[PDB]
Amino acid sequence: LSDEDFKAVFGLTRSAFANLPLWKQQNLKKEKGLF
Repeated sequence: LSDEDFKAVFGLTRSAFANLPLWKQQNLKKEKGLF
């Protein structure tokens, strides 16, 4: 996934996503249905 597309899906770019707590990342993954 391109960073822009990732930001489209999750709201944040991969780097900023990885910066987040793992439970929050997982929550986001499950929220958008994209792991």
